Amino acid sequence: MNIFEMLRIDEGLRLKIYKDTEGYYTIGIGHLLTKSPSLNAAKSELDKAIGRNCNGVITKDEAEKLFNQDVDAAVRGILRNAKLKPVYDSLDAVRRCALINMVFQMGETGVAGFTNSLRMLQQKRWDEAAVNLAKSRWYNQTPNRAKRVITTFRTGIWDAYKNL
Repeated sequence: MNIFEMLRIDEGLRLKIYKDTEGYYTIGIGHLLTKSPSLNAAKSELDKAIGRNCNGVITKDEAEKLFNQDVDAAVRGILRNAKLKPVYDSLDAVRRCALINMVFQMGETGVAGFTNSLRMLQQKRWDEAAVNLAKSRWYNQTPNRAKRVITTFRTGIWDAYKNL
């Protein structure tokens, strides 16, 4: 398993504009288009993102391209972030994927706000950190996914995703 396979399990693949768990317009493999309520604003963003007239629909190909960009951006965002970088550098390869997943779902900003958990991960206090992460809107709103990510940080192995 790798970051791409992991995220593709968590996000799924939809070739038609759809709404977030959050009610937001998305397409592909969790690519948020807009937080705005118009399907029209969403369509516009889509076409801007793909460079063609899509009429709300994309190919698999286009979906993976957006996915490649999103993952690349997430990693580079971590690397540029004063709060995120040190944790990332301290982690092993599997846990690194868990942090990446959080950043992709919630943005640099949101994750960098998990101050106390970040601290604990840096310290390698796996069980404590798993308990702390769970005390969040994130976990209450998307419990199955949060629990997979949390197990990944806890164990450092890919079993949470084996099932899936």
